Amino acid sequence: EVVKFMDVYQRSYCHPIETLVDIFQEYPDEIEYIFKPSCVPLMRCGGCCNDEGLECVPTEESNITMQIMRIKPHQGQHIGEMSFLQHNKCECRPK
Amino acid sequence: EVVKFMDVYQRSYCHPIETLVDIFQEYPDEIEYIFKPSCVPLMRCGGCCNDEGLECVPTEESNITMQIMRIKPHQGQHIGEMSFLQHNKCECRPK
Repeated sequence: EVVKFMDVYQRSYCHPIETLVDIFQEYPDEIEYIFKPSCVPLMRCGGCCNDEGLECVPTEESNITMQIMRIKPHQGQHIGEMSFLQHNKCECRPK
Repeated sequence: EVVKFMDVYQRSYCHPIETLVDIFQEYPDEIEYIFKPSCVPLMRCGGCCNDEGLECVPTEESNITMQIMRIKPHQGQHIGEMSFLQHNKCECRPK
């Protein structure tokens, strides 16, 4: 039941993890529409580095395409494809 | 390779997801120790709700105990057990 130190340490260290990301934060110019779902699951760098001076960031990226409902509030809605950036590799870098 | 609408929708909707959480956030009054790792993997509510005016919050929680390296700068460091809250169930609620 107690999680051992090296297990915690390896599981929390800087790496790509599935992250629920707000579409409007990825597409801030999309101001006249809302989306369903409003967030999407994306592999993104997360976790911590050995030193608080370091930052967990991507070194390899790729795209994925998802069907998202685009909604013009009270006017109409259409299911279309949208592309999102994912992170394939991360490392800890000075900030 | 296109993620289908109902797949994206079910995967992103409000639910417990592994989240890398800063220890100092969980223990904000801490002024003595720093921690390694500085973050821990915890099941936490995440994702989106049908109504954008709602937020994903826990309805059921439980503890997990992890071995953390507790460091007193210029004095020493000790592996000790620390507890963290995890979220077992979530629902969308008025923020």
